[PDB]
Amino acid sequence: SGSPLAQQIKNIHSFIHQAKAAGRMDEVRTLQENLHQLMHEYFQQSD
Amino acid sequence: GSPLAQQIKNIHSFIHQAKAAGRMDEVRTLQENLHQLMHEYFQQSD
Ligand SMILES: [Zn+2]
Ligand SMILES: [Zn+2]
Repeated sequence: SGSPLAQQIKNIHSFIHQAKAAGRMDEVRTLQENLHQLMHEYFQQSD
Repeated sequence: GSPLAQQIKNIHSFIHQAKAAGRMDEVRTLQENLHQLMHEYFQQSD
């Protein structure tokens, strides 16, 4: 089954590029933190 | 479990190993590689 967390990562990564494309660099830097946090949890071990 | 996903997972593991060993320059380099590879992997491409 698809991870909703993986989709959340894809979405925030896309959002970061979209925000950058509008010059919203302060929002970008906060979203980068969120992206890194979501990846940190996604790449933890289940077992 | 795909090869490019596993690669990112493993870099992430190595980041935490390097942090636990206080290797700041190693961490910085690994983070750079992780972010580059993340970009390519998680972008939804044509
Ligand atoms: Zn982490
Ligand atoms: Zn990117």
